[PDB]
Amino acid sequence: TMINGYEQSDREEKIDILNLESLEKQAEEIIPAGGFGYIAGGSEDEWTLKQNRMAFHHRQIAPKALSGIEKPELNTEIFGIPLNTPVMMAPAAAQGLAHSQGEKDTARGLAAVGGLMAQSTYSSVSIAETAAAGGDAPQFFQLYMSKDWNFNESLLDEAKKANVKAIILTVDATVDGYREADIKNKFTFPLPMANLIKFSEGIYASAAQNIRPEDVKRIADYTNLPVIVKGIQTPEDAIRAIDAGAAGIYVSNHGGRQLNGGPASFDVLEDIATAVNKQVPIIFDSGVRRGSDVFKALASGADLVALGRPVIYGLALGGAKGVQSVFEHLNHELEIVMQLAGTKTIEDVKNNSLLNIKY
Amino acid sequence: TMINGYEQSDREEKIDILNLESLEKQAEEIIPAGGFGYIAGGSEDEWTLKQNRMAFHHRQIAPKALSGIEKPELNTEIFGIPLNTPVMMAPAAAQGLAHSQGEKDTARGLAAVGGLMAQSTYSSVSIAETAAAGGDAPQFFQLYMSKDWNFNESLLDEAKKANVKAIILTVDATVDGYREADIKNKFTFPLPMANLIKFSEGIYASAAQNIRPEDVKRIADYTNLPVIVKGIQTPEDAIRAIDAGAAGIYVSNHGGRQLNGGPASFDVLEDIATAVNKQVPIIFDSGVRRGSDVFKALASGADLVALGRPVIYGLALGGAKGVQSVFEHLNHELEIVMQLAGTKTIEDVKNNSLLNIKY
Amino acid sequence: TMINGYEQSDREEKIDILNLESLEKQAEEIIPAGGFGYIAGGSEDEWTLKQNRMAFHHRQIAPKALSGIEKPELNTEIFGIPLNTPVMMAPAAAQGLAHSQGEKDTARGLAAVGGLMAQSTYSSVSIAETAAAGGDAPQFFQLYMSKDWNFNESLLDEAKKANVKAIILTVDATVDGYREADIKNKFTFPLPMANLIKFSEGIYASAAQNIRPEDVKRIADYTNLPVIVKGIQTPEDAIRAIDAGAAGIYVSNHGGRQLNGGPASFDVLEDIATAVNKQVPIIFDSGVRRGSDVFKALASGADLVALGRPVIYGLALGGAKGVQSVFEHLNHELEIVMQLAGTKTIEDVKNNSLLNIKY
Amino acid sequence: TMINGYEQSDREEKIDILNLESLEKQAEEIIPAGGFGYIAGGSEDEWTLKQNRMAFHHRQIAPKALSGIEKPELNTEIFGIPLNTPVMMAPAAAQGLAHSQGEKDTARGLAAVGGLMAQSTYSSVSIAETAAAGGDAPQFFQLYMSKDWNFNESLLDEAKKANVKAIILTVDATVDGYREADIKNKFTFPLPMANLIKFSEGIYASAAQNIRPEDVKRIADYTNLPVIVKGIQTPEDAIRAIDAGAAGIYVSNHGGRQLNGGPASFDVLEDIATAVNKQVPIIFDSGVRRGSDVFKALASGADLVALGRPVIYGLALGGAKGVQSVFEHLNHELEIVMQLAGTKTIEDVKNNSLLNIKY
Ligand SMILES: Cc1cc2nc3c(=O)[nH]c(=O)nc-3n(C[C@H](O)[C@H](O)[C@H](O)COP(=O)(O)O)c2cc1C
Ligand SMILES: Cc1cc2nc3c(=O)[nH]c(=O)nc-3n(C[C@H](O)[C@H](O)[C@H](O)COP(=O)(O)O)c2cc1C
Ligand SMILES: Cc1cc2nc3c(=O)[nH]c(=O)nc-3n(C[C@H](O)[C@H](O)[C@H](O)COP(=O)(O)O)c2cc1C
Ligand SMILES: Cc1cc2nc3c(=O)[nH]c(=O)nc-3n(C[C@H](O)[C@H](O)[C@H](O)COP(=O)(O)O)c2cc1C
Repeated sequence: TMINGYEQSDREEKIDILNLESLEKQAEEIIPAGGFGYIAGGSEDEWTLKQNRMAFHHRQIAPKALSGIEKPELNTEIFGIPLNTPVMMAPAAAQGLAHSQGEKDTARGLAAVGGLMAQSTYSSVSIAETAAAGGDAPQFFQLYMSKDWNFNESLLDEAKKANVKAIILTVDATVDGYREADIKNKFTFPLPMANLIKFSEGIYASAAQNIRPEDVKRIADYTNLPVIVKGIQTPEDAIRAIDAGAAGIYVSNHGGRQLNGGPASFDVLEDIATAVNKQVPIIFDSGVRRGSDVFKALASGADLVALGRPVIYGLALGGAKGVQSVFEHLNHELEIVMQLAGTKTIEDVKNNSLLNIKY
Repeated sequence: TMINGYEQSDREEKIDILNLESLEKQAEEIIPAGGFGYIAGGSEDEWTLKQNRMAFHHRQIAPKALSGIEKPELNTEIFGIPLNTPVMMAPAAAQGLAHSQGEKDTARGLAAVGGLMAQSTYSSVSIAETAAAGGDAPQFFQLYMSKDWNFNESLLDEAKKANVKAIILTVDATVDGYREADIKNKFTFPLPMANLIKFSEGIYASAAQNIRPEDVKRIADYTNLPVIVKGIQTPEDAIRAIDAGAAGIYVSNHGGRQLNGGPASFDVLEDIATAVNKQVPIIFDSGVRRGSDVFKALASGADLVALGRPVIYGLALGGAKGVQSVFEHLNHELEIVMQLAGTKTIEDVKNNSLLNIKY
Repeated sequence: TMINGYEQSDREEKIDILNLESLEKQAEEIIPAGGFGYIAGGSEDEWTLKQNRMAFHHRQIAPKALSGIEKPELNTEIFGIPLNTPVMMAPAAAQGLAHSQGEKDTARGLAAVGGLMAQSTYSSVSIAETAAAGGDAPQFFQLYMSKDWNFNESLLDEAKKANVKAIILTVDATVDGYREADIKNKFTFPLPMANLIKFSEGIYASAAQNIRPEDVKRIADYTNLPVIVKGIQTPEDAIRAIDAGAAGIYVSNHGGRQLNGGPASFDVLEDIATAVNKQVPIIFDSGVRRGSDVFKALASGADLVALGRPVIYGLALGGAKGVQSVFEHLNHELEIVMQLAGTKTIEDVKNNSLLNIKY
Repeated sequence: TMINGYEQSDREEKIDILNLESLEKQAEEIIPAGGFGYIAGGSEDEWTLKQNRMAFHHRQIAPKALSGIEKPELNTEIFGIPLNTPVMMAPAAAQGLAHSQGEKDTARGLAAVGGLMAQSTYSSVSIAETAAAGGDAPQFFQLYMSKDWNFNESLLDEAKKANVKAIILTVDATVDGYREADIKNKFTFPLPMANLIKFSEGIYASAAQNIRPEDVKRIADYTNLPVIVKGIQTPEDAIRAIDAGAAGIYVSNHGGRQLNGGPASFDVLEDIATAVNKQVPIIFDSGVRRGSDVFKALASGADLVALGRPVIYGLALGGAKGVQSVFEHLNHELEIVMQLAGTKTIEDVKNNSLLNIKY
């Protein structure tokens, strides 16, 4: 399939996954060079991108002897919504760069593993189509605010009509990071932005760079849904968001694509969780690839753990069944760790105390 | 020699050893690719495998000036049993992957250097044959528990009949780690499991994933032998094992094959030893390759130091005499360190205070 | 253009800059080998050169959520002089090695972005020509003291006549560092030193190796301009300079060209700033290449941030417009960071608290 | 020149030295493979060899602003003996491996720069010839003790007759380290041991492995010379040596050739110096190659700084004039650092306070 001379994947098949990191070298044979650069890249020298991986080495999981547990269970809840896994899809623009079906194959994959999907404002496919593809699989919607509230109120209405269970407000992207891969490729989006086209019938730069605490109160009061602030990297900011009416905190550095020279996401998670003190659920992302990565995030104060790039690569390699493969593989790796660590349930993982030796 | 199309080594000869690490590149020319992958591999990205080596850099041995010692002695005891060396063979499944004689050549090698051998439940050769090959060389037996106690009680009987002096209960392998090399090779064991075949006349997944402290009391009461819990990586768990009736603690992370993202074995040894406070002997393994590695383990709270992979490589390269070469080489390296450090006996090494500079 | 068989650049054009580090590999295709070695090199094994880059990893910038700022402003002042950017040109000898126009194209570049230029005593072009090229763009003059005060007083007079707004006294170069690249190239300056030729009508070794605190008082009293001591790497020395009559402190290790085995410039900045306690403005250089580098310097106690090598490379690649490109690129990168960090103005960046996690 | 089929260097010429590290790659083109391996090698995996270099990164030299010093002076004294440099020749066996003249060209080199030479028991050339070649240049003699005191007393007599000013007792080599290069090369010394041949007319294994504190008292009482214990790596051992009658402490790990897994020599220097509290002079070696290395050793508690390998390489490349070149080059690098650091004399370097940032 082509769209303005860009080759999109049409694959639909389970994929043999060695691990999630190795999906990147595999996806690069099939995703056009400019789109691939767009997905894999981070900002400046990609130091924060690299540290997002390294930082998991900063804590260690104790093997547990004589636990008396078998057959660990991945099931959990958020805002009373049941999930089969604590692993979820992070909001990710322009999945049409990977596959002709784009976000619809993502939604089907997530529905297949009973996991949570976050839709992006900057989707290749509209809110209604993506929610329709997912059936009754729970979805969140991620809003990029306009200076224009007529636009904000229209997308929130479309989201409410689609039965989304929460709004993610993304606040760490008021401007694009300096992304060298997009500059080298002279990359321009070859396909359209469904939700923007639709507003237009009744990029980062109408968006709003100026975002205040009153804007969280306002979205909460309009939607009457739980609102989650995404991009938090400090305790003070988690407190400030809860004070303004947030129902959750999404600890993220946008996969190292924004403020390069900021810390690895993992390294600020426990501090934020200590400040939040279980007042609201916490979602965590940026650098998650192995079962041990997920275990450590849950043990450090996360309730849910989101991936971005590994899923987009799986979407290119296998469409809906590709996405499914990604979540099944990470679930497998996480089950192994939970057994060896003596954590029966996801609540046991959160109560687990990590070692802090310096390597 | 062949067995279901798998080439086994028939070599029997002393081997020139530069060092134990270099045995891996040498063994790979002769062990079939899938078996080699099975032996060399660790779990996930093998970070814990790598750290098992690195962690020895975390403490340093003081050269001692004017010690007034010569001709250091490697002799020691466990449970009143005399050994010529504190270096022992860790329990290791399926030595038939390296050599037609498998565990029998291992047993002969260990008998030749007056060292202790641990037999594995998942041996290529039965308990009785392995004990027969070793003559009067002391051996331990390593049990993988079944949900079925009729099976546990049969292997413990076979072990008692073979004059084993202790039981090792291995508790860190209730499920296989995620081992990428076995997945890449599509590796299936080409040869049988002697002790299982024998039960069947009157893999990790009858075994028992649920292991409790009462199961240590039970094995001790049945066998009336000392029981050693293997896979301990925390002080709390060493205490919990002693409380349940363990006669020893085997500090091990299974050579980095299980819970990847757990600490290097060496890094938790001194803490465990401080908690144990010489109430019971301690065995230590995972990453041991040089004389200084052994010295540091003994100085940090070990009574015995076990190897796995370096011996299996030596078995492939030289059978019984190959195994012997491995233990003679490590003994040489350890004698040098003991002389330069001013430790006359193995008890002097345990009383040695290591430096803790950060490199 | 040639001068004693040395090829000089004549280019005049905007340059596409991926980033400032990548200018070095680009400049090397066009600057003759010996001149290139002179510019890129540091002293001994260049460990201090390398650490000047690494040390920026020692602190991290917090992304700020819900800042309520847009359109950050780069404007600032020193000694009441308005600048469009806190990024300035460090004093740098012999720009004729890069371009036929030398320091004149530098001056024009800096005037184009409304930034501050420091002239060097060891210029290819005289004080008067360089100041003439810059028009009304503010410039400082960097003095290398002679044992002969008749020479000092002549250059300070030439500087005063050119309307320079301050004197930089450089005290970290009483002897050349051991620079291996100059030894390998057998490098001899192929072009003359304008300000020295001019004195001679009415290298490091008349200069003065013995520099005292009375020499700062003396230059201040003669010129009646603010005097800034450059090369400070300790709090005690910043205090000693202020005590002797310095109006500013220039934290610098001369781009790792002098005392190899001394600390990275960044690593002593906050200590010096704590001791100085805003008594005088602070200029910072050595290893600055990205927006995050500049943000971190300002946040750690700098008022201005100077570059050397990246500008010289830009001068070779594009003359006046090349230099301009360098400052526009670093300004862009700095604007992005300021937006994501929630710092509206340059005073907000100085009030920003950096994270101190260990990587 | 040949000796039992081994090619020896006959060169006599000043050598162009980029730096001391680069002498190793240059010497390897001319020294036969087995001899080269003997000189360059360390023990086990050479980790301690590597750290001897790395550890100099653990402290940093402050550039000093406004010092008011010029023309730094390298002159010093030990036991009232004047030297032109604090850089000295460490005792080094078998210099005949590098050059037909062996230790005689070393002695002439050291006499040319007014530096101190240590002779080795295991010299290619006798005590009397080496002392004769050096003229009135001060020399020390390094004793390897025999179980036989008739041998000890004969070499000490030969040393006293040669006007040596002190005895070094080397105590860190009671057995050879495990040196892999000598094992790979099947290396056997192709030339004789002059001082042993001479005893025989009226390797490490008659020597004495058992060395006590009474043996220091005994050598001091017999020779009536100052006795220096070499190989000290702990404060306790420096105290124990002073208690037994040592007149100096030689902090050394034998260039990383002995106890691999022991600390870098530099890392224990300040502790030893704090314990010694200037009761006796301290000599320091193992990993010294740059001016900054020497400055840091002096600043950390050394009185003299010895080299081994860099001199042996220089002896191969240029004989007497080669050795001279090595000491002149390191003197140059040290003069530069002393000027930039504001240390006029060698006593000023010892009073210098190093920075301790972690890199
Ligand atoms: C190609 C791509 C598009 C993205 N689009 C969005 C987006 O529209 N909204 C958003 O809030 N975050 C976006 N992100 C950030 C992700 O939500 C998430 O924080 C990140 O991808 C997690 O890091 P990982 O890719 O290493 O797992 C995007 C990330 C990628 C790689
Ligand atoms: C090929 C192989 C088979 C093993 N089989 C067993 C086993 O059957 N039982 C057990 O308790 N440990 C087993 N182990 C773990 C070892 O007992 C030991 O902890 C490990 O090999 C030590 O690390 P090293 O190989 O670096 O020395 C095995 C290890 C290897 C490499
Ligand atoms: C080629 C070159 C010439 C220099 N000339 C001078 C000079 O004449 N006076 C001076 O005070 N500093 C001089 N410096 C040091 C710079 O002022 C500045 O401290 C340094 O270049 C900053 O490090 P950077 O090049 O990594 O940004 C020079 C540096 C270079 C690379
Ligand atoms: C080839 C060689 C021979 C040596 N011979 C002796 C010796 O006979 N006696 C001794 O006390 N130390 C000996 N050493 C150790 C040196 O005295 C010194 O501690 C070491 O070479 C310093 O480290 P460096 O080579 O990195 O500078 C020798 C070292 C080398 C490399």
